[PDB]
Amino acid sequence: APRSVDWREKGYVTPVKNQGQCGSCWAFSATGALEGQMFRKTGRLISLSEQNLVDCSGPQGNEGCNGGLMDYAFQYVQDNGGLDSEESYPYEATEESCKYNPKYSVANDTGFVDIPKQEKALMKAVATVGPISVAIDAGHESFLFYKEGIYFEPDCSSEDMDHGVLVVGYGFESTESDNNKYWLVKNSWGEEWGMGGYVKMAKDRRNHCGIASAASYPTV
Ligand SMILES: *C(=N)C1(NC(=O)[C@@H]2C[C@@H](S(=O)(=O)c3ccccc3Cl)CN2C(=O)C2(c3ccc(C(F)(F)F)cc3)CC2)CC1
Repeated sequence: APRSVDWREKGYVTPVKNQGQCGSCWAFSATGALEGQMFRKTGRLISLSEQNLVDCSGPQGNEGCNGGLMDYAFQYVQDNGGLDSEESYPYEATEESCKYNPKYSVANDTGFVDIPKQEKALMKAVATVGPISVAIDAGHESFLFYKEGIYFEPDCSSEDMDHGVLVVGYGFESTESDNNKYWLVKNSWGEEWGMGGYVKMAKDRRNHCGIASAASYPTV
C-alpha cells in the first residue's frame, strides 16, 4: 500500500464540526464516511444531516444524543431509502421529532462493510476505499487535552471504545521515536481541538485505543 494517505487533499472530507452537548459522535462518524463514499461515486461533496440520523435512527438501535453505532446509521440510510443534506435538515445538538423529507435526500447506501479487526486490514481499506468510520477509546484526559503530535495513551483500551470518529489517512512521522506511525483521525469537537479538529493516533502499536476493533464503511 502507499506510505501515506490523506483523503482531505483529494476532496473527500467536509469541514470539522462541533457536536456540542449532544452525544452524537457516531452520527458525525457516519456522515463523514458516507460523504466520502458519495464523493467517490459521484464526484460531488455534500454535507449530510447528522440531525436526520439523531432524530430518525432509533428503530435501527440508535439512542440519539445518548449514543449510537455507525453501522446502525448506515442501516437506517439503507432502510429509509435516503438521508437529507445538512442544508435541508440542519444540526441542533438535541433530540427532536423525525422530519426526514425524501425529496431532499442527497445520499443512499446499500449496506456496509465491517473491516477485519486488524490494523493491516484497516490500512489497506483506508488506502483504497476512502475515509473509514472507527471506534476508539476517547475516555482519557490525555485525549480531552490533545493539542498536537502522535497520540499514545498507555491506559487506552482496545475493547472499551466509547467514541466514533473518522480515519481519513495514515503516515509515518520522522520524530526519531518509537511513536512514528499514525492514523489521521477527524474528530467532531470543533477546529479549535487538536490539530484543526484532527488527531494523529498511534498506528501499529497493538490496536491502540481499539481503532481497528470496529471499523466500517457504507457501500453505495
Ligand atoms: C459520542 N459522542 C458518544 N459515543 C458513542 O455513541 C459511541 C459510538 C460507538 S463506538 O464507536 O464507540 C463503537 C464501540 C463499539 C463497537 C462499535 C462502535 Cl461503532 C458506540 N458508542 C458508545 O459509547 C457505546 C454504545 C453507545 C450506544 C449504543 C446504542 F445502543 F446503539 F445506542 C451502543 C454502544 C458504548 C459503546 C458519547 C456518546
